[PDB]
Amino acid sequence: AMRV
Amino acid sequence: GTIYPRNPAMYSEEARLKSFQNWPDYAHLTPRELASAGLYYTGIGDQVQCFACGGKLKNWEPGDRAWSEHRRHFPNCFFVLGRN
Ligand SMILES: [Zn+2]
Repeated sequence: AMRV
Repeated sequence: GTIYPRNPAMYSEEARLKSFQNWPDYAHLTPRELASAGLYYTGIGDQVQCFACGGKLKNWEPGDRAWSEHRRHFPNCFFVLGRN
């Protein structure tokens, strides 16, 4: 997942 | 005391669970796993937020685990540092  | 959750409302695992009512069908991680890792749904795409640190995560990947994505992006979270 990644940071927004 | 000395720490404070970014979202006191989502302090309850049950309340975090219910936020996933409209979790989209392409999102492979379960509301159970996400809520258990301190995460609730923001209502936008597959974007979730930690009640404790306020960190936000999206674009989940096959094989991602909520805890390990939580920990690796926000290692100094009190919820992360308080689990076992
Ligand atoms: Zn956190």
